[PDB]
Amino acid sequence: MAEYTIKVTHVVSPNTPKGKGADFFAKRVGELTNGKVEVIVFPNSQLYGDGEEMKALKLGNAHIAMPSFSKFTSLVPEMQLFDLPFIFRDKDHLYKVLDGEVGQILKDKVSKKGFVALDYWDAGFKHLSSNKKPILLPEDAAGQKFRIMSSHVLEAQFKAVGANPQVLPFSEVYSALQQGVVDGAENPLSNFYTKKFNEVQTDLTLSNHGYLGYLVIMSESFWKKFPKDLKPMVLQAMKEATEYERKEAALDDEDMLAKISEYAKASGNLKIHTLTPEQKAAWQKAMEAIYPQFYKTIGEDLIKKVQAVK
Ligand SMILES: [Cl-]
Repeated sequence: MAEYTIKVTHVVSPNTPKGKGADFFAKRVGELTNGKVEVIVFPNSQLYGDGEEMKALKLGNAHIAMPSFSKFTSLVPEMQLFDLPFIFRDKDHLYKVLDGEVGQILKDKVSKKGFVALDYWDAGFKHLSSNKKPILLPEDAAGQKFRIMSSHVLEAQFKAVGANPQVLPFSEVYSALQQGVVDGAENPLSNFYTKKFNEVQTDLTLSNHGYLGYLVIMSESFWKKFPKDLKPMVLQAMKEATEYERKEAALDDEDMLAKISEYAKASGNLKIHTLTPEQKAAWQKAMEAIYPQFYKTIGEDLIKKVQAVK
């Protein structure tokens, strides 16, 4: 019935803001094209995972993806800017950066490496968890193995507090925590609960120590070939979906914290720790110390532009 089909691939649960956003995109394309185009969304790495999605887009075997910033850092080193610990003060700060000058500079870089860069999507600020002991101060992280996404900034960040970071694809994280391959991880609350990382960690600290978000991209050769008269509807669909995703993400921390809290009370197998300002300061000092290592590959003046956004 559909004359054309589009394959979206991502690594998260459909129950997250990002997953709901992809499904909303898919639904709106269908409606706006009166059934001529059908978008099929493969979540949870069903079609391609962290390690395979990029090439897939290059070759046109997948059409649309929404990778986290860290996932771009081998193609575009500067995207590591958004991984720096404590770089974003809050969501107001974030969105002024993402929908402003710096956001555009990084889109443009991705565009040059052969992807069609569209909009930024939100996950949330990241939190430390462990199976070994409570993480209250930098001191506690020392000697522990942590999963990270593939980013030199994140491996520097954990090295700075004496931990052992290890890159693993998102789809392997639950099993790796369950089997002791790593002691802990850092996640936004959205991924922490929807992937059941809560069921395989004994301690969660609301550290808010770094940010995780996404850049929607499309396959350049898919887009080159896609029919000119149907492109406007795809683009409108995505615009609407971006607005919708960010609304779902605003709700998300409160909803997820309630669910994680109920799980901890009912199961007795998770303690949730909040930090004192004293504790927060110490995290900021230890983790920001890494910034100068990255003036060369990210750009000192780029980091300063972000810090200056009021
Ligand atoms: Cl909250």
